[PDB]
Amino acid sequence: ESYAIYVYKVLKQVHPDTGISSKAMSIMNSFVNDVFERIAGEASRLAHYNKRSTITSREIQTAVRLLLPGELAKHAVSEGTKAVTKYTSAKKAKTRSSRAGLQFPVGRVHRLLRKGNYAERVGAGAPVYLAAVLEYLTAEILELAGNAARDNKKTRIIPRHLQLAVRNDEELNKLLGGVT
Amino acid sequence: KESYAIYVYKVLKQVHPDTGISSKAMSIMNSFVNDVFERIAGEASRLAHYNKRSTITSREIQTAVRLLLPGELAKHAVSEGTKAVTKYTSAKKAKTRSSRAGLQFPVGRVHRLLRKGNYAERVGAGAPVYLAAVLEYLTAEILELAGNAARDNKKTRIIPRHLQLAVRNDEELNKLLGGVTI
Amino acid sequence: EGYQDYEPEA
Amino acid sequence: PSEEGYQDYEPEA
Ligand SMILES: [Cl-]
Ligand SMILES: [Cl-]
Repeated sequence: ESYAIYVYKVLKQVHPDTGISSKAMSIMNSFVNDVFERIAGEASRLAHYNKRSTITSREIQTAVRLLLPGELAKHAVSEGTKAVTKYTSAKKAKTRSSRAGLQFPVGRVHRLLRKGNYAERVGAGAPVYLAAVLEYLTAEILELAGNAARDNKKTRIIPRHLQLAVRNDEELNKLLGGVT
Repeated sequence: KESYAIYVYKVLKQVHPDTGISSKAMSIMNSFVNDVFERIAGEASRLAHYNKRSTITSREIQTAVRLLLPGELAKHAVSEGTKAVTKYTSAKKAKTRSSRAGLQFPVGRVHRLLRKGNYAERVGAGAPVYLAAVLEYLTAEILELAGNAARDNKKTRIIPRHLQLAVRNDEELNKLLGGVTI
Repeated sequence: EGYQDYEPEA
Repeated sequence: PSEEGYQDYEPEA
């Protein structure tokens, strides 16, 4: 699965004038995919303890607290909770983008959770929460990688900028250092 | 052939108050609205026929929308249509006002076009309200994204390539556009 | 009526 | 991974 269009949208928010090379985008895609897979796998395991074979935002949140190190978990939980609150708000938004305040599309995350057969059903809040978590991590990595590119006197993020940015951040290194 | 241009513009000023649109881009917007209208109405006609219903109501419009629109787009469209019909359906009959539906798209015009198309023997008053709301919602989505594409391009007006790019990069809108034409 | 205007582009 | 150089230089500048 390719998140490239959404990675690119997030990049334009955090570093409007910075590009990203094809190989750096591939690494970004692998990071998002790896985090999705591990959150979904933990959430699926957690769902067995409930009476209903359903992935809800509660299992996503618990999975995020297990998987994300240190303050990454605190901020991801804040982002996922805020997105679910906004998405379920009584005042309806007029567009999908305005409903959750996100760049990552809820429907794509929903389809990926359903495709993985993580449970019999996927609750309406779970893909919103997970999309917000993936967006938060993507924004964090791209912010740091774009800083590394600028310090390297480059106008595009290349793989060594991503590798340096992840390695030099203790929490991101724990989360991502095993991704190949 | 029907012109929704006046209503497309009204929606454009809601989502991007300071963004214009060219004449050729408005023609593409108008063709999209007509294409979606025809596809939804055609499926609604089949649904009424197979269910032995002489009147198309919001029920067949809603089912057609669910068969045609994917993902979050379908959820929003159903929410928009259901909300408009509920608001429009006043408890006192013969006191209806189009203004109650809360829309920019013309309920009465959509009713006349549904009647003209001979999709069923009769068309209930809720069907054009629901359909107008869906057409307006899709217009708002496309104009939002196209206007974002124009803004990212440092343009103050939407041109055709902004519309095409906005639809192409939206998985759900791109899927829908592929189903309104043969 | 006062039809709104779009006109050509670049 | 070397922080400098062009051993893996990608096109598009
Ligand atoms: Cl849920
Ligand atoms: Cl009706």
